[PDB]
Parts: sequence; structure tokens; C-alpha cells
Amino acid sequence: DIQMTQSPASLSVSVGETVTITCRATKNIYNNLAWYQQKQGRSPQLLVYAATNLADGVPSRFSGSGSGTQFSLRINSLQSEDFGNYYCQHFWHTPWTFGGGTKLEIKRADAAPTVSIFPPSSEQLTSGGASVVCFLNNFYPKDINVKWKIDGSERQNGVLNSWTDQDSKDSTYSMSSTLTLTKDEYERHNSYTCEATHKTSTSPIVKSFNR
Amino acid sequence: MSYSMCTGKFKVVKEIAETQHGTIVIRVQYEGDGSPCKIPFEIMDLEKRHVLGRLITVNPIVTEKDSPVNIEAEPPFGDSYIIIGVEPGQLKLNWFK
Amino acid sequence: EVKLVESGGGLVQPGGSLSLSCAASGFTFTDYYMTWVRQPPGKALEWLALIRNKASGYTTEYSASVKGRFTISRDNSQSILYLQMNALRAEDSATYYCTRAKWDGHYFDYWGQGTTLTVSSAKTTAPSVYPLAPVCSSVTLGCLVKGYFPEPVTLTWNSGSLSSGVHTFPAVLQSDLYTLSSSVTVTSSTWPSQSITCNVAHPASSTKVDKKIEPR
Repeated sequence: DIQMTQSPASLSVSVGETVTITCRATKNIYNNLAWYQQKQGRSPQLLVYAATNLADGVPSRFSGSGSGTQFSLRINSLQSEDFGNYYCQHFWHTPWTFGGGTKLEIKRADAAPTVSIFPPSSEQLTSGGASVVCFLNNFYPKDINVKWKIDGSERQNGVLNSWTDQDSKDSTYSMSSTLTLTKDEYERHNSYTCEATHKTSTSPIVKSFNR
Repeated sequence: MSYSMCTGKFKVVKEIAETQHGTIVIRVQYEGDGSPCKIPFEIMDLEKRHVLGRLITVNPIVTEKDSPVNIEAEPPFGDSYIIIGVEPGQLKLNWFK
Repeated sequence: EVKLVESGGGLVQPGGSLSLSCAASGFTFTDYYMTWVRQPPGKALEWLALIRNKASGYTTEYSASVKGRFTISRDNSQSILYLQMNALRAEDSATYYCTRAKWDGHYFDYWGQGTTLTVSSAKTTAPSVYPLAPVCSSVTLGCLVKGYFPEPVTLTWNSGSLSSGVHTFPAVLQSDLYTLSSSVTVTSSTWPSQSITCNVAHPASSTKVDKKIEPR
């Protein structure tokens, strides 16, 4: 069998810049290679076939290159609609294996997060559980660190984080951080803090509440 | 317009025709996937290490799997191998000129 | 013109069977090779099976991952593609796409919208929905959807009339069930003066929940 490797795994590129992503086959496949694009929550779409042919409706800013084992996908003056996942696939003998993918993200100016803290709902407390929620919205770059503090001391267990994909309107990221405790533990303490460390500031953004 | 390389098996439709100008015409049928695709073709020594012959047909391509393709080639004098397609099931035809 | 619509996706117990179908239109079905490709959550695409056109005698090929368990077939009178799946396992959980190949099997030029399969022993469960009101310029409200199975849930704010300012976070597996949250950011003059409701629908358990966010 032939394995397909893509590079880089991820990259952030600005609107208007030119980007080149690569695909490597473990064995010679001549030009039996396809490139696909897959946007957030949608079906993959054919971009390039036979290494260099543009598929129907694909903008001419896209170009595929290569023959043998080394292939490239170039996007000239890239647009907001070009951001998403990119896969290569060989068409030699079956199995027709896909590469692991390259995630193309939008590079934009820095944006500090909008931090909001929420105490558990009293409705939840009846179940014996207590989820403290912290939303860190509309930030850039994607890298961020959240620290939970209960009565001044850091808490690490019971933390569940979820990240949105890059926003379609402003190219920012958002993050939800949930601290789940038992009702008895939640009622044993008073101060609840969610601390956000991001590139935009040396000092962390602190959102807190007292029971 | 780029075409894929044919990955599958080929079959000789009829007996290889000899022309009066020292060339041969081979009529092949494609059995594989990926048409329209380029026909892998090479005329080599019996040891399969050096290219000896000359292909006359410009870019042999399978337009449709259902339609056979005429391949004109110029073999060297003596013994040579006509190699059609890629492995597995690659056609390896002995030829004596 | 060319359209592919998959159906049949759902919840199956491990070792179970399920059949997916793909309704094709806008082309001469018998002239084209057809394929099934899957994509597990957050993972790469995986080619599974192919079925050749009329000229190639409608022969089949399978990936080693599904050989002996899955069967690809086609109804040439109705232009429907099928995927018969037996001995299902947890790793078969994915979005399944049916595809058309451009050049006799090569290059997947048309893809359907996909159908989701979940292979699990977990039972269908409706979520609990919790309102997230601020601790009591702009105000952020929330909605916590906890303890549902299987995916998905649909979450809207004020029946879809609020969309700008909304962030719906991917579901996370917590205590053998799914948990998701959503935030809505609105101007401080909007809430509490105007009503803001979280609308949650869980089709698998035929549940609809409306949670009005009240101040604390």
C-alpha cells in the first residue's frame, strides 16, 4: 500500500497572501493525485485532479503541481472562503488513501478575549452536580490558557474545555471552560475565579464571583 | 489537460502488425480504471535494464476503456521486450526483428 | 444537476447491522463508478468501497478495514447506491459520504451531504437544559445542554432570530453522554428588557426545550 503525508498539519495565513501546501506519497504515483477542500461542517469538494487540472467551478487562484512522489497545492491571493481543511488522495492501486490533512486558518490582528463567568444554575444543583462556566469569546491568536481558582487556590480536576472553529465573520476564536464539582463541594466554598492568559496582555484577565 | 497514468491491465486485441518501414503496430484494450489515461509503454532489452526501442505514437492514451488503442513502435534489431502497463499483470511481449 | 443524497444513518448497538442508501440524480448512473468514504469526528477521510460502472461489470473493491463486513451494491433501475454494514463496531462511528468518480473510478467529483452513524451501547437520552444568567456595554448569556445521547442537538436563540453574537461550542463526551454550551452576546440595553430564550431540540429522543434566561 501507498501512504500519503501532508505538511504542515496547520497554518495561518492572511487574506491576500499566497500559500503552498504539500503532499508526499511513499511510492511513485505519477500524476494520479487529487486535492479536496472541506469547510467546517460540510462535505469535501474536489479542487484538483490528475495533479494539475482544476475541477468545475474552482477559482483559477488554485493551482496543483507535481508528479511522482511530491505534490503541491498553491492558493494565489487567498480569500476568506478558502479557509478550511485540505486533503490529498492517490489514485494508484486500491486502497486510494487520503493524506492526514492540512488545516488552513486565517491570520488576522490580535484580539483580547471577552471573558464571562457563570455560577451553576440552581436547577442543576438539585441533580447533585454543579457546573461553573467560563466563556472566553472573540480572541486571536487561538492559543489561550485558562486557570480555575476556588478560594484563591488553583483547581485542575473537573475541567472540561471546548473550542469553536475560527469564526466566519471576524476570524476570531472562542472557548468554553466548565468546572464540574459536586453540589456539596460547590457549597463548601465561596470565591470562584476563571483566569485567562493570552498573547494580548502580560496580565491575565480575571472574572470572579462569590456565592 | 493532464491525464492519469493507466494503473490496470492491457490486452492485445489482434496479432501485432509489421509495417514495411521497420515498425510494429500493437492494438491494445484497457481493462483497468482511470480512463482517460496514459498507456505505460517501453521497449527494453531482455534483462529489462536499458531502453532500446523507440515509440512512434505520440502520447498513447486510452480515450475510452471500450475503444482499443493502436501503438506504433520501432523495435531494435534482434531480441527485445515490449513492456505495456505497470505491475501487476504488466504485458511483457517478446519481439524478434 | 448532479445530486447525491445519503440516508439511513443512526444509532446502532455494537455487532449490529445497518444499511445506508444514496439517491443519485442528474447523470447517467450506470456510466459512473460510485464510492463510499467515511470521516470519524475530527479525523481524516477514509475510502471504504467502490462499485464500477456497467462497462466494468459493476465489480467491487473494499478497504481492509471493512472487507468481509460491508457490501456495496447499486440499484441501476432506481439510481440508488447502498452500503450494507454488518458486525458494526465503535470505530465505524463516522459521517458517511457517497461519492461519484469522474474518470472511471478516479477523482471524487461529487459528494453527498453525508449521513451520521454512531455505534455504541449507550442509550438514547434527552438532555437537561440549564440557563446561564450573568452574576447578578454588552451582556453575555448562556445555555448548558447536559447529558444527551446520541448527537446531535440543535440549539437556537429566540427561534433563530438571534444569530450574530452566538457561539455554539462542539459537544464533549462527559459521564458517558454529551455536553454542549452556547453563548449569546447582546447589547446591555437588549436584556433583561427583551426576552432571550435558548431553544434546544434533540430529535433522537423527540424532545424540544425552551429555556427563557431570567436575571439572578
